[PDB]
Amino acid sequence: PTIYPVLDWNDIKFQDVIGEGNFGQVLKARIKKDGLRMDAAIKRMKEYRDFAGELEVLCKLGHHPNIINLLGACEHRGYLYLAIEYAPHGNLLDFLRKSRVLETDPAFAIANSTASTLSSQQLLHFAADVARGMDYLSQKQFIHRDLAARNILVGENYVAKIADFGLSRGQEVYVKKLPVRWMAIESLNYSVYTTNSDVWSYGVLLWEIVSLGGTPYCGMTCAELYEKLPQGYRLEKPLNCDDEVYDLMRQCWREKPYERPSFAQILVSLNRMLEERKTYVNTTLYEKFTYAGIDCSAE
Repeated sequence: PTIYPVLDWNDIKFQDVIGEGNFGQVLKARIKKDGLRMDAAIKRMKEYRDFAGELEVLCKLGHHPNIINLLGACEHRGYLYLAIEYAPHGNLLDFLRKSRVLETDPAFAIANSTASTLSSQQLLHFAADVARGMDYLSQKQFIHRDLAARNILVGENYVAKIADFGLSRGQEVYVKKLPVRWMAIESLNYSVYTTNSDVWSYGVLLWEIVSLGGTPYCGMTCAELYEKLPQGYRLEKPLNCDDEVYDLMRQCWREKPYERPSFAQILVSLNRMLEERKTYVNTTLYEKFTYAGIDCSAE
């Protein structure tokens, strides 16, 4: 199990400690690649198996613009220093919340009649980016298990990249025991995960993008969700969301796993909306605009 290229320890310069989705805490650094010094992040992995397992999965990732790519690795004093892409703009949840200009800078907001520094086109492109990345991953048998805005990074040129550390690979995976608010009914009931359940999570993630980082089911407790979701209860349509975007969300939450669209179909739907001049996710103030709640007591 070897991840290339092989990086030389003395070419690595550590600059800070940061978080990067499911990679957890990583070292912001500068490495040498193809003769050039570049930004990167480094995930330190203790080799002392549980290690060999997550390394075999990481080697099956391959490359894709919408995932966090592996840049190389360096073995040093018993630990594997895995270099990965650095995301200059942090995670998507934080990015979405920092765009609520009506709260961060109301003057600019009023002056520009806007509720966000992000346009409807940009928000849908984020959704498209994740769907494109998940199509790539699921096609290769990957099962994410924790798909949500917090696990999506906004990288170079604002391209959304899926955090891909510790993923599963296969037809289905059972994980005993939690991101209850993103979990599909079958996961809540039997702790099983499939690409079909990843699609349910994607629906909630799309809901996060549309609501500009709002907390899913803000107000309801985890206990309430286990009870109501199986009865047919579903997240409500954000007030700035077009009917077509919400219906896409609803398709992702159908009770029958096999009836949910595939990530490829989701991307087709997203691209059709992006091609038209019509606004699908409103960010214009007009005469009234409401920011979705953020219950930090659930985070």
